[PDB]
Amino acid sequence: SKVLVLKSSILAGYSQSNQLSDYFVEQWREKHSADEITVRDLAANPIPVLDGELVGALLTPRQQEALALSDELIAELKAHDVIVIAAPMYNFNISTQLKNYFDLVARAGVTFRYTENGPEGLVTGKKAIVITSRGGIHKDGPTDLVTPYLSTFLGFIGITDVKFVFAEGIAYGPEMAAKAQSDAKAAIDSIVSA
Amino acid sequence: SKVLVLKSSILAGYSQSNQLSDYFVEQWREKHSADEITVRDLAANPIPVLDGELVGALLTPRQQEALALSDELIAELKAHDVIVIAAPMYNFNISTQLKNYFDLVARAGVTFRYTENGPEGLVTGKKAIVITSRGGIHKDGPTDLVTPYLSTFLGFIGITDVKFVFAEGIAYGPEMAAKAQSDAKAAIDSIVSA
Ligand SMILES: Cc1cc2nc3c(=O)[nH]c(=O)nc-3n(C[C@H](O)[C@H](O)[C@H](O)COP(=O)(O)O)c2cc1C
Ligand SMILES: Cc1cc2nc3c(=O)[nH]c(=O)nc-3n(C[C@H](O)[C@H](O)[C@H](O)COP(=O)(O)O)c2cc1C
Repeated sequence: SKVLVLKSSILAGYSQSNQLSDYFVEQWREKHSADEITVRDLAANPIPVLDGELVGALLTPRQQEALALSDELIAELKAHDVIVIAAPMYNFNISTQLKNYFDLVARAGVTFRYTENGPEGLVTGKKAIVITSRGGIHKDGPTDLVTPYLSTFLGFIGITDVKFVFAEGIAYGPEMAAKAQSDAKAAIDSIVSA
Repeated sequence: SKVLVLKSSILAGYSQSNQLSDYFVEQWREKHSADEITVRDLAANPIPVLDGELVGALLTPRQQEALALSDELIAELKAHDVIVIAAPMYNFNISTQLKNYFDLVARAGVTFRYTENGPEGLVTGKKAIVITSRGGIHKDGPTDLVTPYLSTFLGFIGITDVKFVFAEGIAYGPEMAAKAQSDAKAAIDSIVSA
């Protein structure tokens, strides 16, 4: 199998979601050694913002480049089986770095199509894992719109099989930060050894 | 009073939410002529993406400029009474243009502060109006995370008094597009003449 890892934190090597993504990779390589793993860091190698000129490209030099970057990202997504998405929460949303990727991957006739019975995703047979870190504690509450957003967006393009790994309470001190890292690594181990 | 209008569509003068924002302005000037109205188009005059270097600024030349742009935006927000936010839905989220504004307005000790009983907003006494356009029909359903996100983010910074104006079904043909424009202008008239 082929595993794609999407990093989106703006905190570099201090990132909680990056360090848990690197723990998922290390665990997958030890348990599955032949599988090919691709890491794409959307903070270190940023995707442009979807503006008026790019939504026309989906042509000028810059439209052409966005179209080809789009096509690249989509072929990469479709090439992989297991899609690991690091989704830190900033200001109640996902990171802009992740959002810009989504905005180039969502393409009519490519990653979804219109049907009589509504849009249907075209990125099929994938298993996703969301690693989502938060300062506070939102899970199953009204302030977590990241979780259902992710479900909705991934579901739209075809990715219905999504498992969530939460690391909450990071801002609450060393016992709660360690709880969040221990409970997210335990969740990660259950997925890697299922 | 002072009314701030935030445009965030990437569709320019073809924008549904821009044309309803311009209808709100025209209606407010005719009904309230002395009130000062400020329009800020976040697509025509973009706000940078929050990255690692900017989240440090909140210093390098570019950190200094982001800090001053932040301070500007926040003083502008706090200067106005009535905050009109055009929030088109792209890929189940708000526009990146709007998100980048939020990411520079949300500042600890400035637009919210930490308390014993949780964060509290510091932008007080405001009345917000969200004009939110969608191709499809999401209202009160599980695919509308934009509405509760907006409530949550605005509530966080202090803006608890939010009225939503929906323009849905834009993609459904001329009768449904006209329904959406007629029902959003009627909603706008009820707010302007309350
Ligand atoms: C710009 C910014 C905004 C934040 N917003 C929120 C938030 O809305 N809710 C929350 O619970 N924590 C918030 N946090 C804290 C992050 O969610 C927490 O630090 C998380 O570990 C980030 O993952 P990361 O280290 O992989 O970037 C924010 C942090 C940053 C830097
Ligand atoms: C990049 C892009 C993505 C879109 N995503 C969605 C969507 O997730 N859900 C929806 O119902 N409509 C969607 N639409 C349609 C817009 O919501 C609809 O055109 C709306 O009128 C946009 O407001 P605006 O004209 O002010 O930009 C999208 C349109 C664009 C351009």
